[PDB]
Amino acid sequence: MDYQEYQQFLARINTARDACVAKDIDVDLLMARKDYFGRELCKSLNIEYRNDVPFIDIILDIRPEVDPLTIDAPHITPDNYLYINNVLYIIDYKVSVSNESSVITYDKYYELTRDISDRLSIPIEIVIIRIDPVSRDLHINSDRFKELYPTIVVDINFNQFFDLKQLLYEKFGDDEEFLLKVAHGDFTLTAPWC
Repeated sequence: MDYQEYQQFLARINTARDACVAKDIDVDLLMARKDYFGRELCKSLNIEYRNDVPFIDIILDIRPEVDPLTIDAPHITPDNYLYINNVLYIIDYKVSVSNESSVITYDKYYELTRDISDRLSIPIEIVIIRIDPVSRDLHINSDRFKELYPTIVVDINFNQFFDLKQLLYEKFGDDEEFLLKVAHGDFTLTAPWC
């Protein structure tokens, strides 16, 4: 965390009169909780910090001798990557308390990446790192990634984030439109006109 980000978030919550701004604060807080997790985990993973790096850039980095025009561009935007022993991990970061999104993202990545994996004839994998905000547990599905990194410890906390989220939710607790917005994703749709 940081003092300046705390100050600007507090000011944004106080400024909020509508529900669109409240939903924007909610989603930007949640992405901040994701960026902080990714930053700290990378700090502790001995790896470079990436953030939604394009897949074509990953292919260019691992093997720059290939033509970057014959390569198809998949819709995937991998969060981080890692190449070792002609083995490629598509690193992701999730702060979800359930595997409900984790498995969805893993299956989407598999579907979108197996074709390119087989056209280059090189072993690539997908790694999902799920952390519970309430308890800092690390969940990894990739067996080989677990073998690669069996000893990782994290020293983070989610007290500032929890407090700010609750302060926003108690400021807008009585609002119906805000609750209807936060019940779903970032594409906000107001109550029906009929």
